[PDB]
Amino acid sequence: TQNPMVTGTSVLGLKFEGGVVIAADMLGSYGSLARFRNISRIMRVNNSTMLGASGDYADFQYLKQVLGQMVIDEELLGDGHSYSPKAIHSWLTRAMYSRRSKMNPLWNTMVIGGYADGESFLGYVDMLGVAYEAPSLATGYGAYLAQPLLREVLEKQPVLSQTEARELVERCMRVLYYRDARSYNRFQIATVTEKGVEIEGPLSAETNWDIAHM
Amino acid sequence: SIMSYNGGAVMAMKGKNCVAIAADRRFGIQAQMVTTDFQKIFPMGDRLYIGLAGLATDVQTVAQRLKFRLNLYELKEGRQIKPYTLMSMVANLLYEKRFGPYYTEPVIAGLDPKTFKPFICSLDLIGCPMVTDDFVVSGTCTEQMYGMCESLWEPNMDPEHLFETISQAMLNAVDRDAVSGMGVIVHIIEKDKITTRTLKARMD
Amino acid sequence: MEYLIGIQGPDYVLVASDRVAASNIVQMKDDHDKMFKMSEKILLLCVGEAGDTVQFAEYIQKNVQLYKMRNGYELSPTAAANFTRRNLADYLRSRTPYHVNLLLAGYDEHEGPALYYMDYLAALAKAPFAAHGYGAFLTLSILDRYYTPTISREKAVELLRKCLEELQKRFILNLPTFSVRIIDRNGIHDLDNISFPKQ
Amino acid sequence: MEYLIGIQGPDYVLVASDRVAASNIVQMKDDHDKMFKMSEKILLLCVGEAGDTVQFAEYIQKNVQLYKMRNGYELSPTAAANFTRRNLADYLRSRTPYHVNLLLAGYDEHEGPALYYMDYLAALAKAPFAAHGYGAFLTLSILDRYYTPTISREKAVELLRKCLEELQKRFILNLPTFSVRIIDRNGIHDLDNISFPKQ
Amino acid sequence: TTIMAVQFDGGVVLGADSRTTTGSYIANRVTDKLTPIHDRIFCCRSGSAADTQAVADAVTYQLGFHSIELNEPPLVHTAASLFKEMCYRYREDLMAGIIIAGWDPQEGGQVYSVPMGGMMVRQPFAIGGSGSSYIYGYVDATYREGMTKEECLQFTANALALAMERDGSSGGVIRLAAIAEPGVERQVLLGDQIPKFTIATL
Amino acid sequence: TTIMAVQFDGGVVLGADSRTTTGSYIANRVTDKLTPIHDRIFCCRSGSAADTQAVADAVTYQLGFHSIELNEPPLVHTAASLFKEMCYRYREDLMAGIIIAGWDPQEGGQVYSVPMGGMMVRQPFAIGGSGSSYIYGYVDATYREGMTKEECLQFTANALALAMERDGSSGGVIRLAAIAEPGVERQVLLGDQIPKFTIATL
Amino acid sequence: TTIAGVVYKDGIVLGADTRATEGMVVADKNCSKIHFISPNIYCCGAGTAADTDMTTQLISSNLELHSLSTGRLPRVVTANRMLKQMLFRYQGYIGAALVLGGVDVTGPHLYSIYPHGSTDKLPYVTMGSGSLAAMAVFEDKFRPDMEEEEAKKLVSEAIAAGIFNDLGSGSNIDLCVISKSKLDFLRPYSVPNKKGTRFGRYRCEKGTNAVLTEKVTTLE
Amino acid sequence: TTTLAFKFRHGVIVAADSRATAGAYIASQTVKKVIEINPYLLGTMAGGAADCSFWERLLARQCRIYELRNKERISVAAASKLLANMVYQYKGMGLSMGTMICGWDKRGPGLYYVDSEGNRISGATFSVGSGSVYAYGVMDRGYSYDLEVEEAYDLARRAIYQATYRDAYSGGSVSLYHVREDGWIRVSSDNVADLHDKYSG
Amino acid sequence: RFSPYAFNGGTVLAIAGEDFSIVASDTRLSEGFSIHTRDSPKCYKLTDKTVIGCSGFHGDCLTLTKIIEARLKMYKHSNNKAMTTGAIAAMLSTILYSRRFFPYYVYNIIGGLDEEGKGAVYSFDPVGSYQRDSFKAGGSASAMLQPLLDNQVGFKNMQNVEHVPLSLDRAMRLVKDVFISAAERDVYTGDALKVCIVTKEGIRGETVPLRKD
Amino acid sequence: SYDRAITVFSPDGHLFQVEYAQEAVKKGSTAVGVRGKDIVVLGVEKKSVAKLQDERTVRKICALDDNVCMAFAGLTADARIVINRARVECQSHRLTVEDPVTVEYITRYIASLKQRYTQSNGR
Repeated sequence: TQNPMVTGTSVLGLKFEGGVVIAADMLGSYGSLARFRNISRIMRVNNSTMLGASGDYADFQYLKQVLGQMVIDEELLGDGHSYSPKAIHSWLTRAMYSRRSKMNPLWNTMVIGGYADGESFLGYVDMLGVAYEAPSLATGYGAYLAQPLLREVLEKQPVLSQTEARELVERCMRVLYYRDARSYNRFQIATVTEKGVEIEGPLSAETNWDIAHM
Repeated sequence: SIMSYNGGAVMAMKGKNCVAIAADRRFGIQAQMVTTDFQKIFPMGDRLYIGLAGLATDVQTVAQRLKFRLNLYELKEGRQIKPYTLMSMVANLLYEKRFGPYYTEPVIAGLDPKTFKPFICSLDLIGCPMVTDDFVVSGTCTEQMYGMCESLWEPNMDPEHLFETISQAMLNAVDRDAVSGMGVIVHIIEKDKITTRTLKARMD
Repeated sequence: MEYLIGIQGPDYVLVASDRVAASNIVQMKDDHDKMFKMSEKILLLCVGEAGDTVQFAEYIQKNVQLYKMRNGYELSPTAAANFTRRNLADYLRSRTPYHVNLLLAGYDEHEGPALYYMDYLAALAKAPFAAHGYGAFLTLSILDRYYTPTISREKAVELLRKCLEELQKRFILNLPTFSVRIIDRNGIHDLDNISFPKQ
Repeated sequence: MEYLIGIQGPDYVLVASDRVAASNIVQMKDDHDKMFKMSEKILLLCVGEAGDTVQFAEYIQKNVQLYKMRNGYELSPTAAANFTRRNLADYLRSRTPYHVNLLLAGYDEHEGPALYYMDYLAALAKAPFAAHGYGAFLTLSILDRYYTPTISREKAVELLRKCLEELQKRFILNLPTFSVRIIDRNGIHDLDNISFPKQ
Repeated sequence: TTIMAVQFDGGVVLGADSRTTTGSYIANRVTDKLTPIHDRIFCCRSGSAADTQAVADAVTYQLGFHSIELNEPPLVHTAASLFKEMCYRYREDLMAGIIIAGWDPQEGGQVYSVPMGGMMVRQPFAIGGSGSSYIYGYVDATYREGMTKEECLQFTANALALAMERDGSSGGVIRLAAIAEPGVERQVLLGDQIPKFTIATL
Repeated sequence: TTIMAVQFDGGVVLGADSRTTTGSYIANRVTDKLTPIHDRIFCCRSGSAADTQAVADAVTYQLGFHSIELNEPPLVHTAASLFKEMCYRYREDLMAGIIIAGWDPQEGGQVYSVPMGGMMVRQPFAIGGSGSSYIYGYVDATYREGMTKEECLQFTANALALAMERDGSSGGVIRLAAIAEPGVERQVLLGDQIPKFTIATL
Repeated sequence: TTIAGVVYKDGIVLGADTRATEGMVVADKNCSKIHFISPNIYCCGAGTAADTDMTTQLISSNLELHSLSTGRLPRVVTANRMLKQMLFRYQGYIGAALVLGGVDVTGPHLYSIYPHGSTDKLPYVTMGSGSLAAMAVFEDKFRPDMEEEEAKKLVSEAIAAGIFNDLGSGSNIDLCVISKSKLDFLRPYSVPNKKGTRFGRYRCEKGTNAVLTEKVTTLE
Repeated sequence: TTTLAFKFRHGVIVAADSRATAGAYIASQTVKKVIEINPYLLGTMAGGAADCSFWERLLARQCRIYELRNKERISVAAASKLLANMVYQYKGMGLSMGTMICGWDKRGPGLYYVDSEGNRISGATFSVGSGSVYAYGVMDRGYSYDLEVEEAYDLARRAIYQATYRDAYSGGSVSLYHVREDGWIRVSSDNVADLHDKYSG
Repeated sequence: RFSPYAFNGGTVLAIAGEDFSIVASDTRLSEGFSIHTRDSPKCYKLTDKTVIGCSGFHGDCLTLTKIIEARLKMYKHSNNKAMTTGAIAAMLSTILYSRRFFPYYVYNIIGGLDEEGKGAVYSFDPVGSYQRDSFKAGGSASAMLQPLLDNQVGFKNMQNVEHVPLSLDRAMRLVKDVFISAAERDVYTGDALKVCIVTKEGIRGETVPLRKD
Repeated sequence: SYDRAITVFSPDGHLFQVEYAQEAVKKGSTAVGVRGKDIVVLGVEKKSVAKLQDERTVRKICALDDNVCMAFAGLTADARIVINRARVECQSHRLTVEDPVTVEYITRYIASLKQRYTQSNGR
């Protein structure tokens, strides 16, 4: 896929004490047009893993289909082994790199959030096969607009509670709405904890416009 | 690509009450060496020198036009130019060709007349001045020169330590660059004397 | 491609140039002089783009002769080399640039012999010996190997013959004859052409 | 650029080729054989892209010798020329095209002498004389001017010498020596190299 | 960018979004795209910000000097003609789509479109900018003759809100200006003041 | 081209213009862009005519064979999935934007958009083609939940008429199809039957 | 480069980083990016450094002439108008991106100026390669009518975000506070980065370097 | 890069410089550009270092297999033909290799130039690389078939040294090998600085 | 268009001693003007006597390190012994040349012990041309580090200075100092420095902070 | 696509197809080779002379190359196949190696071809 058609904007991820939180707006943009305004860009992989994608939405739907089938097959085996978030992240890295090496990339940037064995997992996979782990993540323009705020907070406070992490993610979504021309004020927040994956939405940031009188 | 057509490397370094300026001596066209004594460091005063790296034609043209303007300045004003004033004059000369630029990046090393405070600076090809307190480099091996100078430079060096530092920096930096070298010339400017030396260098 | 070579001795400059004028695959001329006499003791050797070479060289020649007429004395070889470089450099960024490569050989009564190399970018260098063309790649190393500063003019001519024989042996182009001149305190002298007549 | 020439007499074919192997500006080899002996009475002269020439010529040589081994008699020069053309034409539109220009000189006991010209596009022509290279532009007119069908082999050698002397005089490339062979009823004979030695 | 102007019996209503982008980055989210050219003459600007700002400054200068010389309030058509001359003369160098709207004693409320290329046309209402494509059908179906000032303000607010919801190059606040003989009334619709249209779900 | 589909409680309404152009030349002014895929499943096609015709034929074939094998009426989602698989697999070779609309016993009336690139989304209503950009604001302002079949037909006719008046690539007649459990009702709006919106003058 | 500016209740705070890179190599560790225009007007610069320096010097000179002629304090609007007309006439070829801040008889004013000649009058602006990080800080934490200390902390935070997230920014934070009664040019205001402490001692001794020729000229 | 080889009465002299560059940056001054293919065959490295090393290692493998199968060492002409046939399959794919295959077989001393462009020529003297024109100049003046062994060593060292003097991409050390009838020997590796002190002084 | 490569920065350095080898790298992963993460070591333990440092396109680095681990396990299965450092270098050369026409954009440095127990460093180019060195730098700051390693380890351009063997502590100091100097000037080198020391006792890991800008 | 195993081991360790091919050889006309100091001589019996047959067409001695020749016993058509393959091999060897084959080289090639036909499917 050299030319992405319908694309999603930044996806945010943040580790906290006891889980991971991921945020993504519900917009499928067709170039500059906001064509699709009620699409979810977050999927539950299994009880321990969730995924959010920026970029081409058809490629994301393809990956959702393939991953869902893999999880179904493993659950069919019924042998007491399930894919960890780390295993999903590794498989995604391999798939993206294989597509890149065939010069037929999947045009996506993916954030993998997970909670397994008392441990949080946050992983980044881009369309070239660049993959890494970090305590906070942001794709696209979020990398320039949300990641500095997340990093500043994590610098003065490495371990966040769930409430603090959610508030921080809300502030970052508000900044992205202010400054990214491909964003929308209707987003979802997915949290993975010991209890599993929970996806909340649609949600809106509270915006301030008083500077318009200045 | 154009700036690398003839190769070349110039470096200036600040001492306690002294300055040092060093240049490679090769004149060549792409891979072929033509001569090994090309002048890149020109005196603009008793204690003021400018080193030019870049196209050899623009090295010579800019040195000659700067000498034109400096001679006129020092005749109109019965004084020697200060290093800051020389830097401003060079920047004006380079910016006059903002869209047709000379392909040289000057380095200025000197002592303040009547004050003898060391001054070093570098300029880009369109005349953006950068004054530092430790060292400036210019030419085709600036990364190597940065490694050497950042590792070796120390504050308040006496002229002999300054000579050793700038010599080792230049020698090891140009040993690692294909189109620079064939000898190094170093000028040490103190308040009472100027010392010129040529270093023993690789000739390959 | 056209060949120029200069070798500076203690009290003379020896210069040589190929005598071929070529268009496409045919040698149009086999006795072509690439040397220009600026003054009694200055030779300008020019190669490069057709038309540019003669225009620039004759412009310089006119100006040097005019200097002599105006002032009653001649330009020194260093002054002439710098005047040439300044004019070439001014033309480089103008609307009529000259694509010429030059050797300036001269003798000064006080400074002795001088040999100058100038590329088409108008960088001026002083060299004990120099060469221009693709054939310079094949002969500069021979000059490096055998040249000494104290070389006599007969040894200089022999060394030049070595360089030209190397051109015969290894250079793809046919360059069978060379014009040879020497400048000293008595002016410019034309030596015998060094030729390699094919059977 | 490499030179090939063939002149067909009443009972012989005379062929000559330059002996230079060049890369960039340097003559790497000065005794390079561009002739390939397919059979007792067939010579293939090949010039063109480096690598392609020897690969194609040796492929043809292998097939002609294999034909002789399989059948007990040799291919005639016309059959060999057509086999060569067919193979070159098949390769032209394939994934491994050969950029080669060929002369095929042969003697047949019944058909007499034969000379064939083949361009890299694999067009086959029969000619009383032919030439390949940039030097063909300088010598085909001399051959047109002086050739007669009844030309004897000594007059043929003299005419070839005229063509090669013209190459020395006018061609920009240095081509000082040529390999010369003659095919007749007694097979292939190597004549003395025609050389023009630089002083 | 979405700009709009509507004529009503005694004046005009102008409206714009406030978004200035550089690519996908919003460089100014509270841009003022309604520019007073004279006491009762405004321009809405779309296209290159440098080009429209320069041309509006030049036309303001020329119109002010002309009005001083004539000792007469400027005609809206005169300002539109000045904009047209500038935009046509430099059509190869400018990216500027202008709406010129205002009030005259001689002509009443007037709306002129000077699109890219430098043509000039008077219209009952004009829309422009990248967002304007999304509301062509809406304004075609909604506009009716004889609307009052309040109806025109509501029409402009609704159209601008719809364009801002669809067009990624538009957004921020809605700036409105009603020009009549008594003067100019400017307002900003922001937040919940902006007309809301529910997203269709299920 | 403008294509549109709207869901109502017991079915769907589909609509299209009838213009097929080659450049600025109208090669077919009465094109039928509403294509039956199955007895109660239609597709609206936009983009390359060869591509959409080929894909619709292939999906008709696959869906018919699948329905025979299962001995069950096809699901609208199944037809949308077949279209999505074909359009995603050959996204580099196809220019096809599809709306798949129809009725199911299990799911009722359904509208799916398969835009270029091969993504698939269910929507309360979908628009597509080159003309659809001009009516985004109109359909956003006009659509309301709980419309009847007649309201949906009028909504589709109005939106298509507005797009056809603005978009040079759209025009001709309006083809409408109401799909419900009883069957398919097709109609053509032509001439004075097409909704009219007065051009604003003065 | 990260440059930023805010309007606070009593004036303007301008801020900049001090790193100047040539390509991907740090050329200048302490670059001054906040430029004097007039005793009440300053300008931070990004883009082509030579263009920024020359444009600010020219406008500063013209405004000095203007203020000598009128005998009055320069206005920020005049500097903005001169800068934008000059930049527009050059059609973006002069690559100066400017944050222009001052306090005049009309109060505090802050403008962003882009190389093609467009300007924006805003209560806070950022510019340069780190501009989006600094802008994120501003949109998270800006409030109107901040106090001077609050504004200084906010601008330093925005510059620090640029410094720690943009590869083209680094070194020190420089501030310039302008009010109707004072001008504080705080350089450096903060030093968040320092060279690491040396664990060793390179061999650098007299006599290490071999010398072919030597020439000593005595100066009078 | 400058590599040279020449045949003479006492065998084959092979010499090379040792500098590898990446643009203007000198990546290495200690590259071994004379490849010891086996105890009886030498090759040279000009063009792509990886290309020459890989394909001459493949040649070494094929030569060893040939010796095992035939109970005879491969001839120099046969080995160079193998290498040329191997690289011809990749013509136009961007391989860059210019090498000299040197040895001593039943036909005496053997010297072949093989390049990635398909050339394969026997010869008495060859020089390959960016500095090969300067080496050609010095070598041709100094060369004769009847050189003594020490004179041949000096000629090779001098030619490589002059090439490194004139060519920006040649430098480092000069490695010198002598192919004799019973195999090759690594003669010397002299730094260009020592050579300069011996030649200029 | 689609470019299958990215420049991810990072610097790797290796120094071979008499009985040790050192492989050190910066831990910053970046793209364009951004920083992906500050904790991304470029050093990978291959065997108890061998470490590899990889810089360049990070996707290629991950893929190649996984391929090398697989090949080491396959060799152990087939030959019933662990791979030596030299065999690993030869195998890596073949692996890198196997993609000669669509290359791994990776600069590899192997630091380890040879069979005699001496330090060995192998440097590779992206297509597998490799050689043994006493010291080597690769990556974004390699042209900054290399001349100082020449001066200090190689004693180049210095006269009347003895060639004392490089001890482990002096080597560690030199590595730390050279990386601090690189962090000064190269925008890609920063955050932290990871140092792996390979001796006959095994592999020891150390971390030294670098400036965060 | 015919992939039957024709040559298989018998319970006593024998390859019966090879033994039957040897029995086919034993029915061929006698061939004698003698290796001398400066000469090699081949001689073949003609089991019958038809008196109407063109001799040149039924020769059992043929040249593989300039320096190599062979006689055979057994099946004539199999011999023709083998001889043609050896001739192609000799030419290819002259190409890839710039020398003619040794007798042992072409013998090794012929023997390996025969062995391949004793251990491959469908022949």
